[PDB]
Amino acid sequence: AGVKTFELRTKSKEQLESQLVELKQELATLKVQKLQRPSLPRIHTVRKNIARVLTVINLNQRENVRAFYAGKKYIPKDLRAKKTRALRRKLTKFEASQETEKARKQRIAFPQRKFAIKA
Amino acid sequence: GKGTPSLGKRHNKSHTLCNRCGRRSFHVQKKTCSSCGYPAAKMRSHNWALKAKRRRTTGTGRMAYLKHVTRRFKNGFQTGVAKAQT
Amino acid sequence: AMKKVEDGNTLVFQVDIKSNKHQIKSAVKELYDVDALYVNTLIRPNGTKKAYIRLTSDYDALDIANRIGYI
Amino acid sequence: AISKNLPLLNNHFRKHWQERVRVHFDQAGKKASRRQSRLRKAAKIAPRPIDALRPVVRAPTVKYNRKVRAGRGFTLAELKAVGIAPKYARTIGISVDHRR
Amino acid sequence: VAENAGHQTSAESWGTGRAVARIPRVGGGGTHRSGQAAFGNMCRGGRMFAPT
Amino acid sequence: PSQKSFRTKQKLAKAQKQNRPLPQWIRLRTDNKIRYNAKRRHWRRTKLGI
RNA sequence: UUGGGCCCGGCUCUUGUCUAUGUUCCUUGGAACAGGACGUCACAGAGGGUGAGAAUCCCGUGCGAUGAGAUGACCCGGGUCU
RNA sequence: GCGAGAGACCGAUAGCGAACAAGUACAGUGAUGGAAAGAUGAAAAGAACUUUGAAAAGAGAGUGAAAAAGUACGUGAAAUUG
RNA sequence: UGCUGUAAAGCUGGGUCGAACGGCCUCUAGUGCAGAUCUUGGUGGUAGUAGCAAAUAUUCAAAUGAGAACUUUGAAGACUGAAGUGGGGAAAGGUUCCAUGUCAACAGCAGUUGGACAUGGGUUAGUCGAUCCUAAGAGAUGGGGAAGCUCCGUUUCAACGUGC
RNA sequence: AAACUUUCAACAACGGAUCUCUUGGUUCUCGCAUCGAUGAAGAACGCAGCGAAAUGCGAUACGUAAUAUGAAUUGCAGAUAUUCGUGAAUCAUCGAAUCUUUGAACGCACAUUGCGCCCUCUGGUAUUCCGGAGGGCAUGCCUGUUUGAGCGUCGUUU
Ligand SMILES: [Zn+2]
Repeated sequence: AGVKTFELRTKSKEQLESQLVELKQELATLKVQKLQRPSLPRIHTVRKNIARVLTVINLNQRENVRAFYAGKKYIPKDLRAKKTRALRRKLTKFEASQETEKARKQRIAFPQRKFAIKA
Repeated sequence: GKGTPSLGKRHNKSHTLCNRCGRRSFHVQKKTCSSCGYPAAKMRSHNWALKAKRRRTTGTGRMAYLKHVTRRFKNGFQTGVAKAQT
Repeated sequence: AMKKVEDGNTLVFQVDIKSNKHQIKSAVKELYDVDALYVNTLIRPNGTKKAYIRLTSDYDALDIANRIGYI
Repeated sequence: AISKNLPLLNNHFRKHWQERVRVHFDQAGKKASRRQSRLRKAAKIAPRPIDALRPVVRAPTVKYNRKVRAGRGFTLAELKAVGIAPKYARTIGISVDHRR
Repeated sequence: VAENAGHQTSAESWGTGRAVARIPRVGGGGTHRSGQAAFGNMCRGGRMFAPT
Repeated sequence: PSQKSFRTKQKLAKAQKQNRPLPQWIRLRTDNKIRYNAKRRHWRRTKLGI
């Protein structure tokens, strides 16, 4: 099952880099042993361990960028919403709710009334 | 001598592999693919060739990104992460 | 491949298809701490890249191979 | 091609008509879904009625002078007589027709 | 039945003079389908008579 | 020929790797219908058309 | 005659979880899901599976109950502040 | 396209070309063309072992409800043949 | 195995087989085949027949092997006869290369042999090529046509240096 | 008289009809509105302990994270794998990522794995040469910023 993610996420950047290289040399050691076994299922465990560490390294590095760009007007396009191309071209709620002062006066002056019949 | 004797002189390919569709239909001298129309921006496709659309169209490949558009649409194109249940 | 370890002072490696002789020379310096006299590369009929890395007289290829542990 | 004492027919089927045949298999489904739309709309706005009040008008032409049917909207004069502004009238379920 | 069932072929009759019936046949070569009859209600793989 | 392009040689490498018989332990899997590799190719019989 | 924003509901959507009664007897059969006896449940006797035609063996079905997540200037029912 | 529910529809030469690793194998310089191919058994229990044979196989035996089910597998018609 | 019906057909005895199926009153249709140089599949007679006859030519022994006209080795006899049946390459092929094993299919006889089958191994460049140059030509750009797909033009009615 | 030929029956062949099935098709109905320069559809090449294809994925490669769930996977093997538990398996779910070479495909080019140039860091005694890592350099058009051109033209000073 390999290493466990929540331990990796409590580590710093420099610790993760040390464990990454420590796992990579161990994977290289196994591929040398594969020349003689040749069946060696532990290779599978190490390869997925390298994946987990690389994932934690990336996800930690990405949230540091998110904090750097919180509330800014312009942020990197990979940090923007990725809904669909058409939904990004669509008018925002503020833009779609924009209303001329003439139209605002009419809607306020004549709202849809509530009424009933036969009384 | 237009049969067997002439068939022995076939060693100069008219077509090579196309970069866009990988089909061996790229005309070397014309620099055009007779299959997909490369290097034109549009793909070559005709309404008089309906079986040819079947061979190369959406769904005949991986659909690696369109696979999940329905899944993302069904959840309203969420942002963020899932929460752990209390 | 193992005949080149003794007779040629050469280590034979499988290498990434995209790497050039400059990177392979640097790579063996980091991984096994050994200097390459030359790197001869080759792309195999099965599509992988093979490198022949001959070491300088400072290093013994047989000693290095036992360090790596494939002999 | 022309035989016996039969009526001469005008069957206009010399075009590719088989590509434009519309069979209304969905008549029952359309009826049911139309009722569902009507129910949803009624329930949204209750107790306010679903229909605006329509006037009564004379059908045009010499053939339909006798019949009287539902119009589109009360004229500005008719709303003037009962003292309802047309802008206001549209908000209380009374339909307005500036053209009549 | 499907509107094009039995009609997804480019078959042409070989005509006469080739010692085979004048039914349309599949062209090309290299598959066993080549030279086989097509489009007929009597043919394997053709379309039925008066499709529903 | 001897003088070939890298793109050509990359296609020939894949053509060989696909030209192997079926590994036998796959016949032993439950609900298995494959009896042999039906996409074998001989160099003299069918050309790659590359 | 009358503005706006937030907070909870409702309505719409998605989805999680939970539910009745024989595997009783005899014969045939490799196997009972078959025949016969006695039954039981039924807002469930649709369907599927299980070594042959299974409501009652299993999943479901029917009945609903209760969570969670959305979504809506352009739906309303309320608070609350302006 | 996405997701559902159905039928006096077809039932493997039918129904989509495709119930199968089907737009696959294969053909063509190319545009394009384009198949065939479902079913042991409930369960591989897929025949241990002996014998003849160089071997393939055979004869015994064995498993199985059935080998008049042996993967050249349900039934097994006709042409044709011993 | 018979019976019934003028018939279309129906029913039955025996054998085989293993999961559904019929009668009657109605409904409905992609509903009845001997033919279409019909379609697809299969199988015959012909028939153990035609044939397997170009390229001078093979023979003896040993080994291997269950088995040798055909494999290997030796001895011999031959031929290609340097514009070759020699030794290399370009195009094309794509692992056919080499070793080990092996003979179900293929090598129109055979097969212990093989370009077959199975498992592995194998292609090393500063100097050889590509890469660069321009040729016949192809073809962006600025522009000008064309509803448009695109067409012309190649420095062109251009403010043209990713200058040194 | 045998043989042979022909017919018939039994048995055995050849062959795959018939019969019964059926995770497929076909038609009708209902609901929905969601591809792409934030790089799509498609292609190529790769990736598993033992895989050719199909299916899945991209050098984090039959997958990583997260959420839910709650003991498997299975042809074989094997844990530096797990069981009253941050815990087996799971495209169950899925909101965070990875996403080779390409492709509208975008530095130029492309029958080449060809040729550049800029910035930062780095190795070789180096601002210039060679190598490495990372980040960049398409086109049309729009808004704006900056630097400009033109006796197009305005005011002043000769
Ligand atoms: Zn192409």
